[PDB]
Amino acid sequence: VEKFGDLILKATEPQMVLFNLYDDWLKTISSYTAFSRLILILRALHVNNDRAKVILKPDKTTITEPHHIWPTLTDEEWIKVEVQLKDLILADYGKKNNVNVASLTQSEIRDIILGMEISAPSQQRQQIQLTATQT
Amino acid sequence: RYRKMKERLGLTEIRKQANRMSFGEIEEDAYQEDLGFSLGHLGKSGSGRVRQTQVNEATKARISKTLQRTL
Amino acid sequence: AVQDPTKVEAHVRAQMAKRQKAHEEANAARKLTAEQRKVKKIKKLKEDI
RNA sequence: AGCUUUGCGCAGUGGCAGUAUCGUAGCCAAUGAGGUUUAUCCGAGGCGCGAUUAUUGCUAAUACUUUUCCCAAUAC
Repeated sequence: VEKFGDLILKATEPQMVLFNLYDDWLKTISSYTAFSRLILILRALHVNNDRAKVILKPDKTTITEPHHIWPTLTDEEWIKVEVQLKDLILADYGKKNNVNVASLTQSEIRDIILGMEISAPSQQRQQIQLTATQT
Repeated sequence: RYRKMKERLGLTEIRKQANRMSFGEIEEDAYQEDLGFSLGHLGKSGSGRVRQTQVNEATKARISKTLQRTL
Repeated sequence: AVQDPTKVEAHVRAQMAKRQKAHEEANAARKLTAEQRKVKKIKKLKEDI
């Protein structure tokens, strides 16, 4: 987020500071809905940080006042922007892993959003029609 | 109800840690009255964690409902 | 809630509001009207003649 | 005309415990069940039997190939 970067990159004399990522969300949404929204937004910013920057401004007004960090947006539009953000994360995962986004299961999407997924090397062996042979 | 009963019978970290036993690190035989009684990685300075483990409140012994009404 | 948190929370609160609305309309469909309360009190206080 | 008490229903929001919940065309019981303390005193259920995940219901987790077209003269 460019506020954090503009602060830290041009700061000296190390000092503690306090923020709040639930800008005005707690007035209308719960705590672990705010956390899930934050996780989605942060995963997106980890994915692109520029496409999600455009998604975070669905209009050109997009009043992100200096009083807080996230744009002042309504819950009904929050649902739509969350859908677009989820689509972005899935599209990037599919692009990088050559998978099909429609083929992902529910728990697959949950694991994609939360953390990461385990691979499978060739050294991992599952050693755990009939052709008769005379010997 | 299922969550509470599973948490009560669940294997707590302190009870999980008493299940283990170090390999080749011989413990002193505390508790004369019964040899073979040994805590696991509870305090043996083996491979556990730095801080002491905490008692789970769900394992605290409680009395019955009929016993309470008689009390 | 991991996938669409705001939509899920809105659905949950819609269910909560539906339950509260059902409770309140059940209370309202029985609530005694002011005319009915008055006539009830008057009839209870009248009949000892 | 509000305020408020008791009991009973319908709900809603919570909290607590799964060694207990329910049944009783079985028996006994305020014409007295049970009495360890407070006994010339207290005052209700008790016993036997039965069901059970120690109340009972749901919901979900534990998967892909049927089809249907073909070679030929500007000639004794």
